[PDB]
Amino acid sequence: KCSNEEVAAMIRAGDTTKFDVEVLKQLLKLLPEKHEIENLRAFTEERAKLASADHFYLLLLAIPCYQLRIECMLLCEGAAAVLDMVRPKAQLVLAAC
Amino acid sequence: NLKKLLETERKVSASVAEVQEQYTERLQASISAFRALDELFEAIEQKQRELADYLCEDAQQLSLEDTFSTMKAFRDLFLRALKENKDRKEQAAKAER
Amino acid sequence: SSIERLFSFPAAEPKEITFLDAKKSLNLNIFLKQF
Amino acid sequence: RKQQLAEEEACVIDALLADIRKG
Amino acid sequence: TTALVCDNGSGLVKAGFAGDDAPRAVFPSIVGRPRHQGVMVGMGQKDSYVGDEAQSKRGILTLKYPIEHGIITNWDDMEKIWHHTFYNELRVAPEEHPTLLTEAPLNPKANREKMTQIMFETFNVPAMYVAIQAVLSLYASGRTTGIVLDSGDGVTHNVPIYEGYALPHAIMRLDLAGRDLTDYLMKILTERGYSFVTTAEREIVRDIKEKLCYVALDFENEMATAASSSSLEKSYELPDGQVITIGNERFRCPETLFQPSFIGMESAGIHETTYNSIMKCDIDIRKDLYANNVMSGGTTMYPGIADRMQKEITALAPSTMKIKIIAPPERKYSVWIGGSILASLSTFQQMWITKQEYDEAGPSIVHRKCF
Amino acid sequence: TTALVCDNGSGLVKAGFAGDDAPRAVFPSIVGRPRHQGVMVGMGQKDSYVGDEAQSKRGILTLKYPIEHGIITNWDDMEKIWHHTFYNELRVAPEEHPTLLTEAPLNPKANREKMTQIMFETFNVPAMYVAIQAVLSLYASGRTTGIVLDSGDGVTHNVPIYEGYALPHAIMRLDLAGRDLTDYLMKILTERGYSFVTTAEREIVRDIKEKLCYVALDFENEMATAASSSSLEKSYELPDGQVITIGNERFRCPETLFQPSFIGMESAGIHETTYNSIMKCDIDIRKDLYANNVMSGGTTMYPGIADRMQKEITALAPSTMKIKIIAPPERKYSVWIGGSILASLSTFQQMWITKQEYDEAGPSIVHRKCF
Amino acid sequence: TTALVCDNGSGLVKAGFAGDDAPRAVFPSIVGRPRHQGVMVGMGQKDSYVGDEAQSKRGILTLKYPIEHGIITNWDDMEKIWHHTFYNELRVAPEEHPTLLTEAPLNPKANREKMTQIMFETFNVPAMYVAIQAVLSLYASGRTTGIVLDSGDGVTHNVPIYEGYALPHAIMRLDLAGRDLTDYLMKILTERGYSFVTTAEREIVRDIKEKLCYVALDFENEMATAASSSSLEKSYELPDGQVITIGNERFRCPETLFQPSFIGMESAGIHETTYNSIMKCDIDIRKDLYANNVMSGGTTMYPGIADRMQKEITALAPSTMKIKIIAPPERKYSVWIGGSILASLSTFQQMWITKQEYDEAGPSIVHRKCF
Ligand SMILES: Nc1ncnc2c1ncn2[C@@H]1O[C@H](COP(=O)(O)OP(=O)(O)O)[C@@H](O)[C@H]1O
Ligand SMILES: Nc1ncnc2c1ncn2[C@@H]1O[C@H](COP(=O)(O)OP(=O)(O)O)[C@@H](O)[C@H]1O
Ligand SMILES: Nc1ncnc2c1ncn2[C@@H]1O[C@H](COP(=O)(O)OP(=O)(O)O)[C@@H](O)[C@H]1O
Ligand SMILES: [Mg+2]
Ligand SMILES: [Mg+2]
Ligand SMILES: [Mg+2]
Repeated sequence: KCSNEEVAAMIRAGDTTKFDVEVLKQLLKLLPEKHEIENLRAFTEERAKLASADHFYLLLLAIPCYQLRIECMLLCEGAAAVLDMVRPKAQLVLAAC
Repeated sequence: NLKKLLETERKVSASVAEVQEQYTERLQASISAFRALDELFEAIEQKQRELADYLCEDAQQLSLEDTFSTMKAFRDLFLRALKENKDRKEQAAKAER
Repeated sequence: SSIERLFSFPAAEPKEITFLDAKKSLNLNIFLKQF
Repeated sequence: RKQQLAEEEACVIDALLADIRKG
Repeated sequence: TTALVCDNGSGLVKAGFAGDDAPRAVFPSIVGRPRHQGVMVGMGQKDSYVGDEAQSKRGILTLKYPIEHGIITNWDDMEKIWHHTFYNELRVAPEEHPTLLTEAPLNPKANREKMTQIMFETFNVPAMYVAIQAVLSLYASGRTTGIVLDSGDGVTHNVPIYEGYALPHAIMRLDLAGRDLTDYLMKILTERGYSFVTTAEREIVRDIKEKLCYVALDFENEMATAASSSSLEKSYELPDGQVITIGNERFRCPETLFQPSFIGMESAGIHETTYNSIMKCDIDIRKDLYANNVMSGGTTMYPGIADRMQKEITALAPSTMKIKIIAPPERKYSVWIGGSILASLSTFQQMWITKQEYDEAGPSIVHRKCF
Repeated sequence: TTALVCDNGSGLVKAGFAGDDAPRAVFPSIVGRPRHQGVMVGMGQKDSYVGDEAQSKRGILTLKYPIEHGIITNWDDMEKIWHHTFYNELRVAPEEHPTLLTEAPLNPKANREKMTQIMFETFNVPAMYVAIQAVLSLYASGRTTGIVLDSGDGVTHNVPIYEGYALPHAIMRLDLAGRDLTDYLMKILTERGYSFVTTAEREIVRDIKEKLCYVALDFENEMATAASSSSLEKSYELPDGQVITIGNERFRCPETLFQPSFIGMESAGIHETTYNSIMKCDIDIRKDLYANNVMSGGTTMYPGIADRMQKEITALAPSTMKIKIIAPPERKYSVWIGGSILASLSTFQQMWITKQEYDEAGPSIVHRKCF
Repeated sequence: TTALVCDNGSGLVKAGFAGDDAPRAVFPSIVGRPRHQGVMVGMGQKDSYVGDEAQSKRGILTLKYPIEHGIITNWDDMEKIWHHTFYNELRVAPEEHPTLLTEAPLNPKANREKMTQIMFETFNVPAMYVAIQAVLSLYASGRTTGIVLDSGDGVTHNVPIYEGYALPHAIMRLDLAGRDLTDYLMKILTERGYSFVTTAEREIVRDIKEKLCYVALDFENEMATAASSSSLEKSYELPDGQVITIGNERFRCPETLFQPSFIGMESAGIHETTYNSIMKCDIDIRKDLYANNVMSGGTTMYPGIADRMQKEITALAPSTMKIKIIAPPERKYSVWIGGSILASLSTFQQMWITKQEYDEAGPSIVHRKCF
């Protein structure tokens, strides 16, 4: 429910308010391929004529090394969820023993 | 999760500094928390071996989940026996009345 | 003593004269019941 | 639908909040 | 040994011996407790009042109903109900008399557990059984096939039976009956100006509902008739001497049975419950269900309900069927009466749950013996 | 054309235009009549006094409240109240201003009939509408879902609304509020030696209740604290110059809201009323209801009531819910303030009851048009 | 042009494109309408909620399922379901996209007539096909031969195929699946005390069934184990904060698939249906139906069902021959997945029902072009 520039700037900022596990999993499943990137850097003409799909990928490729940022953001959220579900259970098992 | 976080830390440490200044503190906190969880699991192994020597089972054959399910069902049987004995004493009291 | 007390094994009308059979009489008694 | 396809290709809140400060 | 039938209704307890026509003790099931400060010492000031004593002294008592929608919530109060109906009303020892008890279908099992445990250890009978009310209403009807709508004070349930065979998948339960009608009458009597808030005034609103209300044949025509002219308005005298007059509330109150959305329930009416319980059965018995609509319970005692019920089913059923509502003039005590024939049946004597079977099998044989 | 909002509460008339923080006329709804022999001639002697004029000269007047528990008894006095709040307090003609009026739920319909007839025939308007106070309170809270406890001077009612959908079966009314607390404070101020019997002294007892009283967090601990040491005792000065000091009566008076048996009434407290109004709703929305409790009215202006109500509901609710109670400092007039919300709404312009619709339909369209 | 797959089952609409792994829009098929009185005005109160909005706002809604046992009863509701799954979920134009719909066998023909007519005249496509779900499940399994047991929310059907050849006389339909399991679980959760009567509470009972229930390997031993000790009992948290704990109802509820007499149905279980479907075929293929028992649908997602049905068929089949259940980990969405391979197949492009053929042949080609 927002422009693509807000999405790209929020991926660059790494703010984790409304980026949960499933949205970043979808984002990883739609990753820009090699021929797609090679076609996008070969574009010389006016930017506004292309679709929003190319606009999102160029705003994403403007960020240096986007894929590591997306993966560690997903892994940090997943590691927080795994810690919050396992650590009281492990303390309960140790207290039970 | 700890293996993925260690691989992620190695990938961020090979990357540019803009990834590093934003993400290395969260990666280090997650790795330290999961390491403390791993010594917590090692403490659970030590209490498991002490419980296997306690209950006189084999250390490789004892299942903690079966033991805790046995304790849960035994506690339910304990409470059911307590309520049935209390109701029997109460009904004997009203029969004497 | 109480365990031995409790948990031991234990030591081991005028006759209704009718000229009808039973089935017709019971079918009529069912039939006259709903009135 | 064909004539639609032919014809194509061709505040309460601040008003009350200003006046609540008058009492 | 003479048997006991004790219909523990949500609003009225009806208890009595076997082989009798009229129930011996019909009295409301309420436990009263005083809420004011007693200043006169002595003269037998009881801490609790049960039955008609709670009714006569209700102006200084908080009255509690121990049964809500067929499920007993407070159990010490219901023990006091059983103690009053055994020792004071019928004046019999429970330990020398078998006692058939009634039940709504689709009841929680722990209710049946606690009733079995209380009737075998507190008031320890030789034998007791937990029956189904609609089967007793079909017993009192005298026929064998039919669908029974039983509507009491808490539970309206529909059970269809063909040739002595109930269909348990077709049994339907609705938690809408006379207490909900009384509370809806409290909500709509505030419109004319009369305020009733306490539980003492619940008996007055229930008495107004019993005396004056009736079921409309057509709802919209009766609303137009009451709105146009005040001929349907009728009067009643309160115990403090005030005279009230009510109009449309004579037929807005029992209309909640046909239209549950008056009291905010998503369910359909009793006629649609009856029609769906008929259509949940097998096909070949359905005609035999249409001519034997048995209606029981005190909620179906308004003097307009049989014609409306026939009209609604005749609208719902196909036109080649003779709809016949079996609404007897003494349908208020038919559950107790069919309990009295069932308790006096010679073949029923082998189906009792005995004391010895309870001691062998715990309080769990009542799931494995009763239905 | 600006609209009018006129909350005609049991205690205080709050009237004004659309879109203000404070109502433009806040004054108690009293009509004063003289009870002594007027020996001086002339000097502007009036047969009646309305509002703060009756408050100023209250020593030589008998004050009458025309509204009692949300139901207007004396109607000529109510017409004098409306004539004073139109022509003197606001100084505007009623023939050129639409007027939104508030109403307690479960009000008798003849009260609505008579206010519609008087507002269309004595103070004849372009339009008028009759609304529910709790809906305006939820408007002033700035949210859509939640349960509202309104508590004025005669009526305390709980209304739960989810996504703009009120549940009419879950609306509860309790006739216990600040007038009953003022009468209870008259009853318990007699213990310390202070007598207040007249209607003029009701204003002094109400001023003592407004200024000094507060809600205790724990009742028995505060009884022990007040009985042990006199740290909780506070002083007040009467207009004749006398000095009074009160101790436990600071927190015995509002406790009747949390314990209605002090003034002898069977129904439960406001937190049990809130909890039972929550559990009468459907099961999915209750988690939204527990975090969106709303209090309005002047009776919830004691500075201990939110923590006590949080403690009581957290005792009542299961432990996995966050009991959040919205208690704004502006909640004394929020019933009026949401009336400023609704009258200024563009979607409300088609729901007013105009003069012409009254002319065909009589004074009966207000039932079918309003709630 | 890419194609659309839309498994429009009784419970969950699963729709997405062709060539994709997972169905993008998975949402339950319900139309929700409000049943209370809305007092708030403005801010967009819709009269009908479809999809996840009906799930989120279910505490004020009556939810209607437009599909019952694979037969669409209410057609305007199904029109709104298709409108929501095209315009709002996938955000696509159906006028430029082919569409493969799923259908249970032994369906009434006028249902297929109305699917063709509404799909070609309201959401008019270039092309559309109606397929059998078991054939798509065999497409997902990646094999040519096998017997497929599909069990959605309304229909459990068995279809055997050998070397591309379905045997139509061996196809069997049973109207028993997860909705009947949900209704039986609503019937049997009343035993433990938990009452669920509304359509919103059906979703909570469905969530209980999805989260906790499992298929027993041996029913009588599991009943004895649950009766002996409370190790099989498990707890669940309701949205109102109450915590339930259930026992034998975890495995009594899915046992209705193997024992249809629990809900009063005369027909045999799914294992006898599978064995009779194999035995109705010709003899030489029967061995190849024993090793390729393909399962699909969300009803076969309990984590005890493959070993149980292997045990039942191994008891039923001759012992000199291997039984092998093909139970993929993604068998919930396998109808959609095999629709995605079939929509992406090059040879399927001649089997579309184009708009020109529909205009020439009326709505009658779907009997002769489809199965
Ligand atoms: N004459 C009457 N007209 C209408 N309703 C009545 C009448 N008499 C009793 N009732 C209602 O019927 C209820 C009694 O029903 P009852 O036969 O005791 O059923 P149950 O045994 O299931 O409670 C009472 O609560 C009362 O409200
Ligand atoms: N600050 C306060 N502390 C305690 N009680 C108050 C306070 N202010 C007002 N009250 C009491 O709350 C009651 C309700 O006020 P209000 O809702 O304005 O009455 P109404 O609108 O019905 O005339 C008043 O009768 C008053 O006695
Ligand atoms: N994980 C699960 N475990 C058990 N039952 C499930 C699970 N997921 C879904 N179900 C049941 O299976 C049904 C889903 O099957 P599906 O073929 O999607 O139905 P439909 O397509 O008719 O909506 C649901 O109605 C649900 O009751
Ligand atoms: Mg009864
Ligand atoms: Mg007020
Ligand atoms: Mg399906």
